Amino acid sequence: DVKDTSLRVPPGEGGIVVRTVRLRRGDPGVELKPGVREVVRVYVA
Amino acid sequence: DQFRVGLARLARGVRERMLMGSEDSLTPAKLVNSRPLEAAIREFFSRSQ
Amino acid sequence: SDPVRQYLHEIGQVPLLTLEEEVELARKVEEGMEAIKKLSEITGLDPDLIREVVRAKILGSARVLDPKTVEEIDQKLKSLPKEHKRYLHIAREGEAARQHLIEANLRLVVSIAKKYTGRGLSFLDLIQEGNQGLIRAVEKFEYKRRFKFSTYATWWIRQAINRAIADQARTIRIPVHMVETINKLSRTARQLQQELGREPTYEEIAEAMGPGWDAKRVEETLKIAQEPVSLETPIGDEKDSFYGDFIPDEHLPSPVDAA
Amino acid sequence: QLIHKDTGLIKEDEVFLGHIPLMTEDGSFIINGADRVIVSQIHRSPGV
DNA sequence: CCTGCATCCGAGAGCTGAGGAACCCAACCAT
DNA sequence: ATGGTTGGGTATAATGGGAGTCGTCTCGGATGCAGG
Repeated sequence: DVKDTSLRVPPGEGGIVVRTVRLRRGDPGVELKPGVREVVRVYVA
Repeated sequence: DQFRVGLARLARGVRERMLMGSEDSLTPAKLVNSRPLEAAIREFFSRSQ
Repeated sequence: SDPVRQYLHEIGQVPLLTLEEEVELARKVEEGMEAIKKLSEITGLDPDLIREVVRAKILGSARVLDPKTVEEIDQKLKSLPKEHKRYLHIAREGEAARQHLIEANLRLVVSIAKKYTGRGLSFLDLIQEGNQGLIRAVEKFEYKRRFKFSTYATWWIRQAINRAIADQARTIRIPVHMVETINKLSRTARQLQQELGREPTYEEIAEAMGPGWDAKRVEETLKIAQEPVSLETPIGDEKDSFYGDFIPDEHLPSPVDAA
Repeated sequence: QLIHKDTGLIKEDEVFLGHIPLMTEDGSFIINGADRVIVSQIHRSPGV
């Protein structure tokens, strides 16, 4: 009873993944908007 | 200028707290409410053209 | 234009009261209510219906139950031999006194309501809700206790204004108790920030609130307290882009799905 | 400092007024994690 | 009585692309 | 049958607001006032 909502590369983009950042609730200095559990960022070169 | 606008709002709040409150037991920390000053500074640095 | 100055002018066009007039009017209202209940017992009808018809006759033809039935009952009241038309007279006098008392005390409402601006209700809405509270206070006042009318009326005016603010300030209605919970949470967080030198965390707010409060409950309460944003919020320096221009529709099937 | 007009009692306290953004070495600001510049404005000078 | 002439108000001002502040108590319907 | 939500009440006395906006240029009509 789950469905795909994954993040994908938009048309005309791409490259090499150089970095990833994961911010979770409770980490020092992290201010996530209410309701958000975690944030994942990917840097592609 | 934005700091002055926020400080004026804070002064208005402090005056209302002075008038509504009791003069017998009062300390500066209870009267001063810094929410308008922070609001003004955020407004300037986030939404000013 | 500027309806605030207009209303203030209409308000100041009525003179204030002295203690003699105020106590006289309050006594007249009380005797009018007693006369109304005595008349209801004599005629056997409901106190509410008789009060409504007497008020209709006092206010006159200007204020638009129908003329047939009110005239019928008003003539039935004229059918009383004696010592009962007297009760009718005191009822009418008490209703006139009620009107005069409300009109004279309308200025206290404005004085009280001027301190609740900037909380999601405009000044004139606050004034009107304060007027409703004032009418309540006139209804419930008791002059025997030798208390000035403003002392009792201020409580009811404040109650009306606060209930109106908690009822009509948000696009999504939130129950009154949980509005008080939100306000208490905001006050607690503000004092915690003042003492801590930085924004508190959810755990500290939960600890400061007391028993039965944890970080998840604080998070949910802060989540529901978010106000909706405008679909017409401008985006960019030019007046050509709005917020709602970026929000797609997910309900209607796409051509691909239909095919 | 809170002073009584008639009594003359004095109560002094240090109040936390909030935060003020700091300008970096090169002359920009970090607002919500983004780099920003405040642009100078030109306007009619006050006077007669 | 007529006429013209200051005065005031309201509606205009190119296209495309990108951009983000009281509290308490008591009862009553919903589920 | 339990929280969730709604209504009523608080009694010294209190009785007319506040942010603001001044760097547009034109045009066409509606309108009130000057003259004869």
